[PDB]
Amino acid sequence: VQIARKLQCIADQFHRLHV
Amino acid sequence: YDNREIVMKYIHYKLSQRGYEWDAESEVVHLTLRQAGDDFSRRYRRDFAEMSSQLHLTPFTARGRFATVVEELFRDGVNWGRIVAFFEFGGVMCVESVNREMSPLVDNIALWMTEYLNRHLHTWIQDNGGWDAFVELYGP
Repeated sequence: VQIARKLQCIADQFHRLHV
Repeated sequence: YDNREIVMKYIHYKLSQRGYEWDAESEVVHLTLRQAGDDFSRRYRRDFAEMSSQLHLTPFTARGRFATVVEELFRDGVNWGRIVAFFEFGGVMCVESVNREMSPLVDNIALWMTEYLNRHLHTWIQDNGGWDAFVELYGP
């Protein structure tokens, strides 16, 4: 439920799609 | 590349796209940033919906919430994805501000985002190829 944790998680998925 | 107008143009775009109005070469970075952001918000929209419902903004806690979330976001590393999320999170807070009529809060968030870019993210951006690197990664 934690905001920064989820935001960080999906941010990394988004970044791994760009490599 | 002025970090302030990067923030200002981004926040203005994200807000006007939601129906609100806000008194706010190099134009390629701005265009690429907001395109990546719209794509980011779309994909994880359910998540951003749950996040906005837990923000619980008050005029007293606002700056605390921004500082806390952002710190934990970059606490263990910085990448371009997280930098996009940083802008998108700022956008979420600005939207939830005018949702409760706290227009002045938007200007403050804009200030805080700008201040964080210059003080922390700037050195990373320069040491990682500058904004041009981001454009090459999130463009075509």
